[PDB]
Amino acid sequence: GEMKNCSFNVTTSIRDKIKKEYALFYKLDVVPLENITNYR
Amino acid sequence: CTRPNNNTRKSIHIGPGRAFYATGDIIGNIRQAHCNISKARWNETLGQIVAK
Amino acid sequence: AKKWVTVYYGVPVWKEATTTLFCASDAKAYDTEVHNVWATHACVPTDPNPQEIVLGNVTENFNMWKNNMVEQMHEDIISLWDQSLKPCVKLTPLCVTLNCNNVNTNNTGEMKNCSFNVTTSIRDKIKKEYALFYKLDVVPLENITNYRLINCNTSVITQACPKVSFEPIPIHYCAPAGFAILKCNSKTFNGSGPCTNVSTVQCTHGIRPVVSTQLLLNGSLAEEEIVIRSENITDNAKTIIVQLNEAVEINCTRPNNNTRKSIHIGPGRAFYATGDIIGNIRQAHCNISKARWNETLGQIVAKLEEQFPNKTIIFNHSSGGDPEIVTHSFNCGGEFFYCNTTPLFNSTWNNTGEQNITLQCRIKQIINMWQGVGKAMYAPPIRGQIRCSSNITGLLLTRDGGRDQNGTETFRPGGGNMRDNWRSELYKYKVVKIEPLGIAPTACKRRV
Amino acid sequence: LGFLGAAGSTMGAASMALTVQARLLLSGIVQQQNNHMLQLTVWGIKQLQARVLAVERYLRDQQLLGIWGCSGKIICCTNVPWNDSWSNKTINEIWDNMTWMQWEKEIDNYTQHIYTLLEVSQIQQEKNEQELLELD
Amino acid sequence: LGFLGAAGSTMGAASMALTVQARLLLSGIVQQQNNHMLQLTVWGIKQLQARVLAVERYLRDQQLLGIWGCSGKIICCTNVPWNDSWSNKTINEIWDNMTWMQWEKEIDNYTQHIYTLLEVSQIQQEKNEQELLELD
Amino acid sequence: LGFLGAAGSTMGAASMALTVQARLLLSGIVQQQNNHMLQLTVWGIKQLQARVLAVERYLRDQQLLGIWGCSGKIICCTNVPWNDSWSNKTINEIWDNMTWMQWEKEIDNYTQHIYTLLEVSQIQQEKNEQELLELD
Ligand SMILES: *[C@@H]1O[C@H](CO)[C@@H](O[C@@H]2O[C@H](CO)[C@@H](O[C@@H]3O[C@H](CO[C@H]4O[C@H](CO[C@H]5O[C@H](CO)[C@@H](O)[C@H](O)[C@@H]5O)[C@@H](O)[C@H](O)[C@@H]4O)[C@@H](O)[C@H](O[C@H]4O[C@H](CO)[C@@H](O)[C@H](O)[C@@H]4O)[C@@H]3O)[C@H](O)[C@H]2NC(C)=O)[C@H](O)[C@H]1NC(C)=O
Ligand SMILES: *[C@@H]1O[C@H](CO)[C@@H](O[C@@H]2O[C@H](CO)[C@@H](O[C@@H]3O[C@H](CO)[C@@H](O)[C@H](O[C@H]4O[C@H](CO)[C@@H](O)[C@H](O)[C@@H]4O)[C@@H]3O)[C@H](O)[C@H]2NC(C)=O)[C@H](O)[C@H]1NC(C)=O
Ligand SMILES: *[C@@H]1O[C@H](CO)[C@@H](O[C@@H]2O[C@H](CO)[C@@H](O[C@@H]3O[C@H](CO)[C@@H](O)[C@H](O)[C@@H]3O)[C@H](O)[C@H]2NC(C)=O)[C@H](O)[C@H]1NC(C)=O
Ligand SMILES: *[C@@H]1O[C@H](CO)[C@@H](O[C@@H]2O[C@H](CO)[C@@H](O[C@@H]3O[C@H](CO)[C@@H](O)[C@H](O)[C@@H]3O)[C@H](O)[C@H]2NC(C)=O)[C@H](O)[C@H]1NC(C)=O
Ligand SMILES: *[C@@H]1O[C@H](CO)[C@@H](O[C@@H]2O[C@H](CO)[C@@H](O[C@@H]3O[C@H](CO)[C@@H](O)[C@H](O)[C@@H]3O)[C@H](O)[C@H]2NC(C)=O)[C@H](O)[C@H]1NC(C)=O
Ligand SMILES: *[C@@H]1O[C@H](CO)[C@@H](O[C@@H]2O[C@H](CO)[C@@H](O[C@@H]3O[C@H](CO)[C@@H](O)[C@H](O)[C@@H]3O)[C@H](O)[C@H]2NC(C)=O)[C@H](O)[C@H]1NC(C)=O
Ligand SMILES: *[C@@H]1O[C@H](CO)[C@@H](O[C@@H]2O[C@H](CO)[C@@H](O[C@@H]3O[C@H](CO)[C@@H](O)[C@H](O)[C@@H]3O)[C@H](O)[C@H]2NC(C)=O)[C@H](O)[C@H]1NC(C)=O
Ligand SMILES: *[C@@H]1O[C@H](CO)[C@@H](O[C@@H]2O[C@H](CO)[C@@H](O[C@@H]3O[C@H](CO)[C@@H](O)[C@H](O)[C@@H]3O)[C@H](O)[C@H]2NC(C)=O)[C@H](O)[C@H]1NC(C)=O
Ligand SMILES: *[C@@H]1O[C@H](CO)[C@@H](O[C@@H]2O[C@H](CO)[C@@H](O[C@@H]3O[C@H](CO)[C@@H](O)[C@H](O)[C@@H]3O)[C@H](O)[C@H]2NC(C)=O)[C@H](O)[C@H]1NC(C)=O
Ligand SMILES: *[C@@H]1O[C@H](CO)[C@@H](O[C@@H]2O[C@H](CO)[C@@H](O[C@@H]3O[C@H](CO)[C@@H](O)[C@H](O)[C@@H]3O)[C@H](O)[C@H]2NC(C)=O)[C@H](O)[C@H]1NC(C)=O
Ligand SMILES: *[C@@H]1O[C@H](CO)[C@@H](O[C@@H]2O[C@H](CO)[C@@H](O[C@@H]3O[C@H](CO)[C@@H](O)[C@H](O)[C@@H]3O)[C@H](O)[C@H]2NC(C)=O)[C@H](O)[C@H]1NC(C)=O
Ligand SMILES: *[C@@H]1O[C@H](CO)[C@@H](O[C@@H]2O[C@H](CO)[C@@H](O)[C@H](O)[C@H]2NC(C)=O)[C@H](O)[C@H]1NC(C)=O
Ligand SMILES: *[C@@H]1O[C@H](CO)[C@@H](O[C@@H]2O[C@H](CO)[C@@H](O)[C@H](O)[C@H]2NC(C)=O)[C@H](O)[C@H]1NC(C)=O
Ligand SMILES: *[C@@H]1O[C@H](CO)[C@@H](O[C@@H]2O[C@H](CO)[C@@H](O)[C@H](O)[C@H]2NC(C)=O)[C@H](O)[C@H]1NC(C)=O
Ligand SMILES: *[C@@H]1O[C@H](CO)[C@@H](O[C@@H]2O[C@H](CO)[C@@H](O)[C@H](O)[C@H]2NC(C)=O)[C@H](O)[C@H]1NC(C)=O
Ligand SMILES: *[C@@H]1O[C@H](CO)[C@@H](O)[C@H](O)[C@H]1NC(C)=O
Ligand SMILES: *[C@@H]1O[C@H](CO)[C@@H](O)[C@H](O)[C@H]1NC(C)=O
Ligand SMILES: *[C@@H]1O[C@H](CO)[C@@H](O)[C@H](O)[C@H]1NC(C)=O
Repeated sequence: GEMKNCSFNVTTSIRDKIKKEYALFYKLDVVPLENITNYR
Repeated sequence: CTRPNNNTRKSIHIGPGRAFYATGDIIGNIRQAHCNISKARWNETLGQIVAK
Repeated sequence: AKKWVTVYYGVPVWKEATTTLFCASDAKAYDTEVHNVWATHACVPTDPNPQEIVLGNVTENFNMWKNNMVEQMHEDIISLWDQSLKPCVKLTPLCVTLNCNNVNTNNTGEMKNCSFNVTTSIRDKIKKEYALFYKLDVVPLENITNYRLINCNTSVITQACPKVSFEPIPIHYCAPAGFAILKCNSKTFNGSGPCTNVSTVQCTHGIRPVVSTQLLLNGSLAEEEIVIRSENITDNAKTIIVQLNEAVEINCTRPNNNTRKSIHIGPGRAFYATGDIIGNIRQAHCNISKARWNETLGQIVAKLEEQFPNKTIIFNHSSGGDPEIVTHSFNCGGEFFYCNTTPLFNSTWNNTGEQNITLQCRIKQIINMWQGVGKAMYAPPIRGQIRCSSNITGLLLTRDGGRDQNGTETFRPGGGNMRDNWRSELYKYKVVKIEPLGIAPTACKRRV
Repeated sequence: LGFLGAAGSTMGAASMALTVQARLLLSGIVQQQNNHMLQLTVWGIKQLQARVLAVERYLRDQQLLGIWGCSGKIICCTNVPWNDSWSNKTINEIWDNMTWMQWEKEIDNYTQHIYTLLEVSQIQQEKNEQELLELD
Repeated sequence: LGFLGAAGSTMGAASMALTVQARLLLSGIVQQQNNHMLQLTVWGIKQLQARVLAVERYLRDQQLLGIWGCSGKIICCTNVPWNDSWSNKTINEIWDNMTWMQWEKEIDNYTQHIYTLLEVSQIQQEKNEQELLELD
Repeated sequence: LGFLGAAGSTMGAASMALTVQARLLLSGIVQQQNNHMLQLTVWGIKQLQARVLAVERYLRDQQLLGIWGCSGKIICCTNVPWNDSWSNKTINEIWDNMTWMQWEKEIDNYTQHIYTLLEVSQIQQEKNEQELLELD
């Protein structure tokens, strides 16, 4: 469909520790910049 | 106006306290929002629009 | 005999209603302490001559538990608590990873030698800092003890106000023009009802904003008997406040002598924490009398025999709860004391300098009082001396489940409300709307 | 005689002293001096919102006296007859017995119908008769 | 007769009912009850700023009636003669023909010069003559 | 004669023109139009807080004239005798010599005791006598 399986870096409850999270969102919410799709 | 996209609740905390809620997982078949409207009723409303 | 309508203005008749009130406070320290959290820099001043007018032949029914002035005091303090410390240092990036051990001696206290990462004056450069804090401020997660801070979960923490007194002063309430506060300077009260000698005041009593659970610190002390404030009594389930006849003095010290440690979080912002404790490891130490209290309890058990049925079994201690709820949590000199309510309810009785009596004293700095799910507050330590000069002005009790009939109805302190704390102050108050327009017929008329 | 210092006393003794009930009603022991460098605090907002409600209670009745020819004084009669159906008690009887306190709870009901009638016989009729009667 | 319920009707029928136009002018169907735990919202600011403009329009004219001896009633005449140069129409003619509506658009011009003259002949001369005439 | 344009001039010439001192006192050259998209700026707060203090100074004295039967005009006498102990100077003497300026500094002391006495002889006694005297 118009959804994309995105990965990203979000600072958890603790500021020092960083966790890579996967979450859904609808189309047009992100725009391209660059094997793997790399955008902002 | 409906949206047969059935989404769960995903909460990820950004730093202390603060909670961010985003789209979880869609349960079922992939489909468009689906607003819907009448064919003839609208035509009837347009009837006086073009006449005016 | 020819009745004609006559218009009268300034008619002394009131209608039961609630309006927006305001401050009334006298000049305190003036020079040294200029703005304390409650009074701030600009508080509405008080007049030295209050309207002491007593109204004979007036038996107005006062509402103790359903008073709307109580709710006004509840919203004013919390809104002020959120406002206070807003322009101060945000401790949002302070919460990080925490690795520690215990003390240099194997428990002979409740402090932990913690290490952590704090962004110095420069954002790019990071410095590992060591600082002190009291017990319960951190919670475990994982050779070396690896844990986290209690704030990150629940709320964004901010550093509290520097050189601002977190101690109450007499805050009187002034009702606006065209309104009056009915003063009830009556001897007895049966949990709301008709009074004897209703008075009319435009300025209330010197009510100090009480910040405590279990015991009450300032305020009205109605004499010759202990007054039982009854919101509700037949059904055990609801809270019961009790006004004391004579004050029971309570000392509160903290012989923990702490230095000043300042670590800057990013640009400008300064964070002040507990430095180093000089001397022997010791508990806070509140202290109380043995016999004086016993004497005050003497009439408490005697009054409950009259209110509740016969001499049925009635004793036990604070049930369940978190530290702040079941312990006598109160502000004293700056820091929050969490002393025990166990040596009190230790006495079981049916038929109706000083002594060393203390409770399990513990200090806590991470405090988002009244459960602040938005803005959390960090209590700053107080360098040196810790004094009390406070009082006992009442207490809060609870139920004994939902037992049918029986001979067992054990009562304990389970009052979990801040509104009921000012219900031993605003019990004698009820706001009314003045109606000066009056229509009365009499034999007289107008002409050309 | 004191602020509301005649409420307890009967209507006759209440009408005797009713100026103090209007004197300390506005700027008495509530006005005061009205004295970080800013006045946008919790006490500043509460005092000005209360000031609006203070004048509102005065002006509501002040406008009525102005449209009755009773503006010039505390006590002024009107050219409006009393419909016996409203109250059946003797003039002198409520003045030493019932008191203003209970009396307001008796009229409050027809009070709006009374205000409606007070406007026409004393102002909409009496002052409108003047237009022609002033010059003759 | 209703709020402004006489504006359509001629001056004669407009002067017949003008108390309702001042009655519902302040606390009628706009006053109301005036009832996160804070009242600093967009509706709180808008209501209090409007309250200031509400009294301002009343007090401006209220002060004028007070300095004309017309404060005690809705309709009260003055000891000021009408300069024919202002309006040349018959007294009875505008009252059943022109109506207050157009009439305000006729006086508005000399209205400030009229207010200036209304202050002296009726108050600065009449009430100042009393100082000597009161005791004789 | 101008706003306070009679303060310099003696009491006699000051009482001659005192309407302008009350005219430009409220909505004169201070009222104005009262005209990022928000009005919560430093000028918005300052204008509304000043508006509260503006009416407060007017209403304090406005209520007094209303409870003296002097509400209807600028200058109105009362049925209150002058206790010689307050001031010993001749009536005509202060009017062309002392001037209102120094005169206020002479009465200000007993001014509250004067206001207390002004309420009873002219209103609490005079208007309360009417209750029985109105119909005979
Ligand atoms: C009911 O309400 C009352 C409200 O009045 C509650 O009162 C409690 O009172 C005590 C006892 O006073 C408070 O503790 C202390 O108050 C001191 C008053 O100081 C004034 O004079 C100073 C002169 O300084 C010298 O003497 C003082 C004596 O204490 C020494 O401490 C000091 O080192 C000097 O030797 C001034 O400098 C001062 O500013 C005052 O004008 C305070 O001095 C003392 O404050 C210390 O810390 C302050 C923090 O800002 C600082 O500003 C001071 O300078 C000083 O170093 C301290 O506060 C209680 O705090 C107070 N509150 C409570 C809740 O107990 C009463 O308790 C309350 N509750 C009931 C009945 O239950
Ligand atoms: C303080 O609050 C209490 C609230 O309980 C209040 O008194 C209560 O009044 C009600 C009036 O209806 C009492 O109700 C009945 O009491 C009788 C006698 O014991 C019972 O037999 C009744 O049983 C009913 O409820 C049962 C449970 O659902 C049902 O199974 C049954 O079928 C019945 O419906 C019923 O409880 C109530 O008992 C009192 N509370 C008492 C006596 O404890 C009181 O007025 C307040 N007091 C003040 C002013 O301080
Ligand atoms: C994008 O879609 C992928 C779907 O491939 C989501 O991540 C994947 O989630 C599954 C199950 O949640 C993981 O598989 C299982 O893990 C368990 C426990 O760790 C293990 O015991 C099983 O044997 C099995 O491996 C799967 O590995 C995981 N993918 C990877 C590579 O980690 C992803 O979360 C979606 N997110 C979005 C919307 O971008
Ligand atoms: C926790 O307690 C420890 C106590 O062991 C505190 O850190 C230690 O501080 C001492 C003195 O301040 C350091 O010793 C000396 O350092 C100087 C100069 O650098 C050197 O010339 C001397 O020869 C000597 O080594 C000591 O090394 C230091 N510990 C370490 C391993 O760095 C610590 O600050 C306390 N903080 C909290 C409350 O967690
Ligand atoms: C504070 O104490 C007084 C004095 O006891 C309370 O007054 C009591 O009020 C209740 C109702 O609220 C009365 O109950 C009823 O009495 C009538 C009389 O005919 C009876 O028929 C009913 O069956 C019922 O018993 C009660 O009589 C009355 N006091 C007496 C004389 O017994 C007052 O309400 C108390 N305040 C509160 C609400 O706690
Ligand atoms: C207005 O005046 C009338 C007429 O006098 C009142 O109406 C009725 O007046 C009679 C007077 O004989 C009342 O009768 C009373 O009965 C009681 C109980 O039996 C008795 O104790 C008295 O001696 C007298 O005979 C009657 O109740 C009353 N009717 C009602 C229900 O109003 C009228 O009430 C007066 N004012 C009001 C409140 O409208
Ligand atoms: C208007 O005149 C009536 C005539 O008596 C005055 O009282 C009226 O009294 C009845 C019975 O007490 C009222 O019924 C009410 O029912 C509610 C139901 O929730 C109850 O809570 C009340 O205690 C009361 O029993 C009735 O509403 C009331 N009014 C009318 C118009 O019939 C009344 O005081 C006079 N004044 C006013 C302000 O209307
Ligand atoms: C004030 O009254 C005077 C004097 O009556 C008005 O001034 C002038 O009045 C004459 C009346 O004969 C007007 O003449 C008119 O001429 C028209 C058009 O030719 C004609 O249809 C009429 O029958 C009449 O003869 C004249 O226009 C008028 N002059 C002006 C320009 O004012 C005066 O207008 C009245 N009030 C005002 C508005 O100042
Ligand atoms: C004052 O008395 C005059 C006498 O008629 C009344 O009207 C005046 O009418 C003329 C012509 O209509 C006005 O000229 C204006 O020119 C502007 C240019 O932008 C135009 O937009 C207007 O439509 C109008 O044509 C003139 O200003 C006006 N006033 C004066 C003082 O001569 C006037 O209504 C009376 N009342 C007032 C409030 O002044
Ligand atoms: C109220 O009138 C009385 C009585 O006339 C004033 O009291 C006293 O009046 C005499 C008048 O002979 C004053 O004596 C004066 O002495 C000075 C200095 O020696 C002299 O230059 C004058 O010619 C005259 O003889 C006396 O001072 C005065 N006493 C005081 C202290 O008041 C009274 O002052 C008048 N009003 C006031 C302000 O109360
Ligand atoms: C009330 O009547 C008195 C009678 O003269 C008027 O003045 C009084 O004058 C004395 C002496 O000038 C005052 O003493 C003051 O002492 C302070 C000390 O700091 C000094 O700063 C002053 O310059 C003055 O010397 C006295 O207070 C004053 N008042 C009274 C009641 O005796 C006074 O103007 C009259 N009016 C008022 C507003 O009270
Ligand atoms: C979140 O941070 C991790 C840190 O490991 C990222 O993983 C690396 O991603 C970069 C390119 O974006 C690669 O060059 C590295 O080789 C990756 N390391 C591994 C483990 O293979 C991860 O991609 C980040 N996610 C986002 C998109 O923010
Ligand atoms: C602050 O940051 C330093 C960066 O060196 C931390 O030191 C490392 O700590 C981790 C585990 O937390 C170890 O795996 C590394 O081996 C450590 N390095 C060294 C020098 O031995 C330090 O622990 C951080 N402090 C906290 C608790 O935030
Ligand atoms: C309740 O009644 C008592 C008297 O029965 C009033 O008590 C007096 O109040 C005045 C107020 O100025 C004091 O000066 C007296 O000293 C009081 N007398 C004593 C010693 O009791 C009392 O004021 C009344 N209640 C209210 C509501 O004020
Ligand atoms: C905690 O105890 C120490 C031990 O005496 C006190 O330390 C003194 O502080 C003063 C302050 O200027 C110094 O002049 C003394 O030399 C210190 N003595 C020593 C040897 O440390 C300290 O004052 C106590 N607590 C506080 C916070 O005042
Ligand atoms: C800490 O916050 C997290 C975030 O959800 C929560 O799961 C956890 O239970 C909190 N603290 C406790 C109870 O240990
Ligand atoms: C506790 O306070 C009381 C009241 O001042 C005092 O008499 C007593 O001496 C204090 N405790 C000590 C240190 O003895
Ligand atoms: C006085 O008022 C009371 C109020 O109920 C009434 O019962 C009594 O009959 C009245 N007495 C008279 C007739 O004035």
